[PDB]
Amino acid sequence: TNLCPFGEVFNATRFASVYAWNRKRISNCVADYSVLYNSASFSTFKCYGVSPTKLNDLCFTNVYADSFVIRGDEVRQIAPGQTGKIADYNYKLPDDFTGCVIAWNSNNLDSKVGGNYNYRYRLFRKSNLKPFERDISTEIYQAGSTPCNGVQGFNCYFPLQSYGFQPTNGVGYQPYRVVVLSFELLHAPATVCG
Amino acid sequence: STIEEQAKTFLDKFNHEAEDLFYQSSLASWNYNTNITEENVQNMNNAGDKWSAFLKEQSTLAQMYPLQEIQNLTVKLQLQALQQNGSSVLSEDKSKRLNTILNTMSTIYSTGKVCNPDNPQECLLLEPGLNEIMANSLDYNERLWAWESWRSEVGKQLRPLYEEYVVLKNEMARANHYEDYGDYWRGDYEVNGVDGYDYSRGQLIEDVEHTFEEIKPLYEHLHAYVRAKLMNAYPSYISPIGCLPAHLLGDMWGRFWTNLYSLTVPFGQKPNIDVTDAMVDQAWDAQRIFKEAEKFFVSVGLPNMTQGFWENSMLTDPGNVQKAVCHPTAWDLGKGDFRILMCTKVTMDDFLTAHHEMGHIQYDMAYAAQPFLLRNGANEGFHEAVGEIMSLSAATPKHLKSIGLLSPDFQEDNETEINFLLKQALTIVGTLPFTYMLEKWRWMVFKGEIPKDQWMKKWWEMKREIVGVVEPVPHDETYCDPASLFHVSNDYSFIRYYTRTLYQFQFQEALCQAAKHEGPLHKCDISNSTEAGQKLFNMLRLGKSEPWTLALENVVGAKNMNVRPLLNYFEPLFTWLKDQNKNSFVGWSTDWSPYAD
Ligand SMILES: *[C@@H]1O[C@H](CO)[C@@H](O)[C@H](O)[C@H]1NC(C)=O
Ligand SMILES: *[C@@H]1O[C@H](CO)[C@@H](O)[C@H](O)[C@H]1NC(C)=O
Ligand SMILES: *[C@@H]1O[C@H](CO)[C@@H](O)[C@H](O)[C@H]1NC(C)=O
Ligand SMILES: *[C@@H]1O[C@H](CO)[C@@H](O)[C@H](O)[C@H]1NC(C)=O
Ligand SMILES: *[C@@H]1O[C@H](CO)[C@@H](O)[C@H](O)[C@H]1NC(C)=O
Ligand SMILES: [Zn+2]
Repeated sequence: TNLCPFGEVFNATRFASVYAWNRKRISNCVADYSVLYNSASFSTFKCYGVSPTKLNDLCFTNVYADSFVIRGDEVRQIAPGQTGKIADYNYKLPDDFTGCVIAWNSNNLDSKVGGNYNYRYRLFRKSNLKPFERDISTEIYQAGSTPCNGVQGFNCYFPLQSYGFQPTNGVGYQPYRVVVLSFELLHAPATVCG
Repeated sequence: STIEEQAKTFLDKFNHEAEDLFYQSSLASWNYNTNITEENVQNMNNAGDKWSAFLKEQSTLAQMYPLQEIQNLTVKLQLQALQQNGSSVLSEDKSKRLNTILNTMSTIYSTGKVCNPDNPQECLLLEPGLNEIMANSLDYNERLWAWESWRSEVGKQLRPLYEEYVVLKNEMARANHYEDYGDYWRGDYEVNGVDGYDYSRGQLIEDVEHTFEEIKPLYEHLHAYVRAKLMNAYPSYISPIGCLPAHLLGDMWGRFWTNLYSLTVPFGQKPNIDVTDAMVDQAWDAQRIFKEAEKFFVSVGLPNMTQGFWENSMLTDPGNVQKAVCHPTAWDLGKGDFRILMCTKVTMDDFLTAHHEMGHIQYDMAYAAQPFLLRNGANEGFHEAVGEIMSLSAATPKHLKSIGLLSPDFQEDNETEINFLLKQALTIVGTLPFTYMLEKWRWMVFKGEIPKDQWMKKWWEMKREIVGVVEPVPHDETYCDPASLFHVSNDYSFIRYYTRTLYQFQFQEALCQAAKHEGPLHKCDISNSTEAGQKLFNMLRLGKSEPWTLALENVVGAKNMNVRPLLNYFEPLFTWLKDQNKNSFVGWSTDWSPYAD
């Protein structure tokens, strides 16, 4: 007799940076997805592999809530079969991804005068991220064959870069808090339904 | 693995580090311009040095990566503008001497005042004081008083400073592997790396000298008419077969002849087109003005203003609370932020200027997707020219009747078009010989073809021959006349204003032909035509990422800069002037001077 706590996922005051992107397991509850869709407070709400009217009545054993903060024009990089910095080097959805994507405008909160530098993203990595992989390593990127030895310099870069958010930025720039929901069916019985 | 991978990695690191600092530096200048306080000065000083030290720090690392081993052109162009080290190549001692002379001439220009001998306690600056006297005064001596006094005081101060300025800028370009410093300004039009589009730095001089030969048939008859009309107002002080006096040209330097339109108007009894009295009765304000301007760029297909634009932009003078500079400037701060700073008054001129400052914004929003170093005009003359073709669209009687400003029954005829073109002929055509003259003078000074003692001697030989303007009083070698001008002493290359003219009419003939216009070009309007906007938007988004010779071929269908649209635009005027000038002498001789009797 409990509602799935999406209240603390969406209305939380602080999310993770895109490399720090936080996973929260949701199970043994009953979720109402209609209040999400019928709210009409969300800028971009899209589902893949399942219709929003179908998932209202249906039963999935595992629901993962992946929340993070990215730039407006980079929201379209979250989807199956996409490229770019956020897709390859930060957060990667598989091509078979069955979940939904939620984005709303955070400009009234995250961005502050003079910029908020605590939100960061990984600009360089030696290879592309395999689906659903969190790598928090701060290790210096190596561009050439010159040994870095953990100090910046010529052809050695620090991979974590921060997004400046100033409330006066253009709308595409302005921060969106993206929450990616994943859905699977496994050998365990489904405790979550409509 | 190769230098190519390292370069793409460096230039990616450089882009995301630049947006943060460059936005800081521009926003600080914004808070300086809108609100002028001593507190905002340090904010602009700190944010200005942080960006100055950033490009100075990156240029040291950028020269490591040789341009020889990179086949990719778009990557190769990004390092090209980045690896040029500018003034840093000079020694640390001469480095401060350069900025000192630059900062000294800037203060002498702004704080330079003239003082009458009659009452030495009262004095006048150039702006507004001398600029208003030259325009509105019909007296010969009063116009001469402001002409001689301004170049007398300011000319003596800037000349010993300018002679050292020439030696300093040369040793900068000679270490950059340029033949002179004049080549460094011409290096903006340089194009290499593409077969058949290569455009050499020196080809510009051969091309400009060629394009200016065909304007003389238009300008000489434009001069013969102005000399004929002002001759009645100054019978003794203007010779009919001689050059015009310098101070009778309508302002201080004779740059714009617009001020002569009052006396030189072809037809006095025909009503002039002005939307001023129509707007006041309709009681429009600054809000509705740009909404009509935003409505314009939607009709051609270009995207409209952002929501954050109207909120963050200051479109009017915010009363007496804070002082601000009213010089219109289109600000691109990066990160999708775009702002227009203007002091809004109700006039036909501001509405025509409204499209201009918004024209740049339409151009900046187009290439905003390009990487940072590639964000700019394709050349230094397109960015200003794109804003000019928009003002030409709002000045046509068709567009003014579209939004309801001018009465629908306004009756066009032969006498209305000639009156309108001559205003555009004074501004657009009148400034071409002066611009080509100023650039040709600098280019011979920096190259070394003119010894230091012949500067003032060679100057007024170019005044008389090229532009047909003679000095009212002779100047010895103690005065420097050109140094008193804004662009001369402020270190800004002035060739921009010549090219934007040749480009704006090519766009005008290319875009109107895409709109399937019928009849003369000066009646054209690009409103409601989606074909014109799409053809123009192809260049707008490219920026400098492609050579300007390639991007120009898309819009106008031509690889070379040509004046043929210009003579086609004024063709109605040129046919009318030849009939009016049959009884007047065409041409001028350089032997006559007002001080030789
Ligand atoms: C967040 O708070 C608002 C305000 O009451 C509420 O309408 C919304 O449902 C909350 N979020 C969730 C996921 O319930
Ligand atoms: C302008 O700046 C001054 C001091 O820097 C400040 O007192 C004033 O409030 C500012 N004006 C506005 C409109 O912010
Ligand atoms: C140069 O590199 C950019 C980005 O890596 C790429 O988009 C472009 O196609 C490349 N140009 C050539 C000629 O390979
Ligand atoms: C600008 O255009 C978009 C779509 O073309 C529209 O949604 C928006 O309302 C327009 N701006 C204004 C202020 O109406
Ligand atoms: C453009 O089209 C609109 C709507 O048809 C019309 O009101 C306006 O007068 C037109 N403007 C021109 C210049 O044709
Ligand atoms: Zn402009």
